[PDB]
Amino acid sequence: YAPGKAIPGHGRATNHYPELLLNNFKTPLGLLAAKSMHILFPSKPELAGRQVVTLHNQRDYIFFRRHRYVFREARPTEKNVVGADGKEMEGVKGIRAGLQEIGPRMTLKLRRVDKGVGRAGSEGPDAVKWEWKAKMEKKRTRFNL
Amino acid sequence: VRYAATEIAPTKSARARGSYLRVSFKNTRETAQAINGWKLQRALTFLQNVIDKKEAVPMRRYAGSTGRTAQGKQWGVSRARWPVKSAQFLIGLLKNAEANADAKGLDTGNLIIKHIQVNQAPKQRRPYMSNPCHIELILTEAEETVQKSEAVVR
Amino acid sequence: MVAAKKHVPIVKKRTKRFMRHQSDRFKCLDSAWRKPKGIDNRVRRRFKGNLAMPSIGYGSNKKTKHMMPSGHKAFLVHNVKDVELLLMHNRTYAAEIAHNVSSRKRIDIITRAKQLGVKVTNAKAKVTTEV
RNA sequence: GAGACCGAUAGCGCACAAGUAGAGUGAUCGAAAGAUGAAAAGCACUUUGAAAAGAGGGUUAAAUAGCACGUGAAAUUGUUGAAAGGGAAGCGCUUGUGACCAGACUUGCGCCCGGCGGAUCAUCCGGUGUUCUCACCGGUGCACUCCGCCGGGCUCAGGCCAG
RNA sequence: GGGACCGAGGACCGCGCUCUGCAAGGAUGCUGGCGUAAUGGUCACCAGCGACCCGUCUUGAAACACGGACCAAGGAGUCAA
RNA sequence: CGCGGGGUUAAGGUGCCGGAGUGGACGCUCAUCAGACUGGCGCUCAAGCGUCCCACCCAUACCCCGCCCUCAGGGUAGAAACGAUGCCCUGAGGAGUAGGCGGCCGUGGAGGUCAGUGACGAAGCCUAGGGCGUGAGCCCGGGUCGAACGGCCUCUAGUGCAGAUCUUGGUGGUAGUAGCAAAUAUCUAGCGAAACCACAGACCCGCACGUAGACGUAUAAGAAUAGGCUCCGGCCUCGUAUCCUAGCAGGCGAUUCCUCCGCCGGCCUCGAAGUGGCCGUCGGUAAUUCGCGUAUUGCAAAGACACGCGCGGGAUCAAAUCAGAUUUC
RNA sequence: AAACUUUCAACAACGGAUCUCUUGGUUCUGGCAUCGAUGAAGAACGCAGCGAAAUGCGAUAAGUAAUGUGAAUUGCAGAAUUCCGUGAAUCAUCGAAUCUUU
Repeated sequence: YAPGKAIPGHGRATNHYPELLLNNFKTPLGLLAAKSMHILFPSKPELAGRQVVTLHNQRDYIFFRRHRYVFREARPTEKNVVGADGKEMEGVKGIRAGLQEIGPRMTLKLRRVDKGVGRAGSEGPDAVKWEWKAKMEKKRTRFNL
Repeated sequence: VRYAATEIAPTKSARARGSYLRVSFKNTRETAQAINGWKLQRALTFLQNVIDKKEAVPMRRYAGSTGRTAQGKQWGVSRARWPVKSAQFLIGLLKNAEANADAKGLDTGNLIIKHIQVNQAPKQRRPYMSNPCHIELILTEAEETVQKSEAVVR
Repeated sequence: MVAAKKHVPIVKKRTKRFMRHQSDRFKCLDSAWRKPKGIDNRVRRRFKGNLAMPSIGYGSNKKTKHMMPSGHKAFLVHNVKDVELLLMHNRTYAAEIAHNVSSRKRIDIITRAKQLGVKVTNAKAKVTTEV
């Protein structure tokens, strides 16, 4: 956890509703986590204030960042943005997004999913929906998302 | 509590290292201190104009009275010297960091030398002792500024 | 009402440490006190403006010796049986879990000590709260 | 075959290339030097370049364990941040300023009603072990007594500092 | 009459008195304040006062002299009769 | 001469440095380097000298209280409300080289024990963290780390370092200096020691923050001190004076006054190190009298806006240093 | 202003202390008695695919024979070499041999 002040060259957020970039959620547990993060925010973002909240899942670690952006023309020494699995993003060649951090940098890792409000509040045999154990990360290529 | 100033993103920086390099530690340290904080192309031109003789390197801490010319007027130091080999090693590490930034996907026209550190390497056991060094430089991109949007009313 | 006992106010005659003479100048000299043995050593002769030496007049009151600012005395515990020895001395002693005690044994000690009414100085050790 | 021995500046000069490397015409003199990881799985491949070198990337539980390898002190050095100074610095006592850190008593008991459930309650029954008169089980029920739990009501006791 | 500093002890016992209880073998009573901080600590700096460089040796005493670039490890009243 | 708090003194002092009297009575002394119960500044009806009187300042000294230790005296069993090697009461004392005695801390290993800690993390190390002890030291937190370790009662010793022109290893200033020398006549590349060493001689984007001592911090000739002021009546030891001083940290509406203050323009004034007067505009204005609100802050101890000082980049003028590079409000 | 000097903190160096380990040393105790003209101790030169060191061996040269065990050796390369066999092995035992120059 680092507050916005700690980040060098940072900004102050406004009251606009941000837009969500929930990236790389494939597992049903990951879909549940993505939906749980999605319901916390309003569905319609105020696009006048270009503010983006990013929750990017990589190898079970959810990196949370918050930026403000601007769609600018590329400086003539910048390269065109490379697309995923194939270069030359079609349509935005020469157009690039400038980003400035306005929010905290944090890292999350889903540890437990419970039916009710914590362990005291979940009652039946379906009390805990999911529990993280270290033995599930015994292999470095096994991810729960 | 107090939170330390977090590091810049690894997608916005490029690091180069050189270890157990056979150049003098003091001259390399002074050369690295001269180019510290500059833009990348300016440092390229300065080191290439100190490899072939036009421009001077001032010495402040490890300063030996060798030359006193007008080339130290721009630095305010009356003692100025021209190390050559340290310039070649710094040039090699600078193009190494340029290749690293090009491979990573950074704009190479807005690269600035965030930090350059010269540490002492183990001494060469041959009473005459050699003084090798380690060099660790980190280039970053120029800080980008985004214009805000006006707040909405409620 | 649960605190330490009623005790006389804790008075420390000196809060600073007695540093060894010339130990701030030499890195080979630790700051632990060594009595100067030289004849002309002005610390030993007690000249004005020099270091004081430790004396028995600096001693603490016997009713508040070994006592923490809370009023309890520290009692080092390594297991649950050790905190059980403070059943009848909950107001005079506080539990200090040893540095080499594992996390689960620390949880056992903290839980029992709370039930016995014994304060734990290092209860914020390698444990955390789960809801 | 052993030891109240020594544990890599120790113990034989020598835990390892040790009477070796090396010195002296010769007789002779004579070192320093142990530890990756459980397993080499000892870093493929892409990309700088001429390096006993890097950046990505990979193996591994871990590579800030990469044959400079367990841990990794101090002297001494570099980068960043803060403060002070230019006719010495350093120390003792006492406030102040700035920054950082901690977090004070661990904060309780007793009475009065109503409901519920257990018992050491029932001169209830049966069983077990005993120090043979004390404990422990199983089954009955709430007339009395005693414990708890829940909902209300009240009183009291509480750590430190000022006037 | 005004002011300062202090409150050691911890059931009763004693000497007493102005004796329904008291100023008589050591402070209680009332009110207020205290947890996004009462109160501490560490580092750096400034400020007021103070302060000859350590060990050894000689001399009535000084004064000279000797040793001290720094750090780590080793390092000297032992064992027998 | 234990560690503290308060009070009072000794010797010595009370012009400043310097805490405390420019204290009081009586005389003397002007010295072209007086004199000081002077150190410097400095002092002359003293801050010098002689006597006398009063008040004041502060030592680890004296007195009262608290606390530590030591010594001494007393009490304690058909046992105690604490290991009789324990506890309780009382009094006095506290410098210290060579030297003597006692207690206690720490290190390696051994026997016993803690049914001790530990891969859910031992030992070690680092640490602008928290405690305990007079102290040697000990305990805990945070980080690193990866296989052993600790307390207690006894036993045992190759058991505690600041120094020995100490041993071994590592690392410095000198110093990128002297010099290019064995090994590996100047300037500039590359290489590179040794002696010695206790310490020293105007805009555009983004970001950030708001007093060596104010509380009425008001007051202008000079000149003399065997005289000055003045209204020409007179006045003077006395600045123990003059102005100003009311309202929610100071509101509203009146009644009522043209009195005061403040801001801007005109007329002039101020140079010595720069300012005030007059007029005019506007705003406030208890000299007098009221109706409203001031409370539970309960007996003294984090919102918005505006204005500034700054930065990190961009280009805007005017210049400087070395058309083209850097820098400056 | 900037530069330099000093102190503190984080990180990165230098260096190899501390901790833990140990196919080593050291001291004690017990059984036993065995070098050489049938050529000893010692010195030298050679022998392997890659052998730098160490070790083993001697032109039968990292060894031959005999016995025993029973399926390897091993860093890389090679074997049509051996697996119900008188038979692998950088194996052990060891009574037969070979044993260059000194």
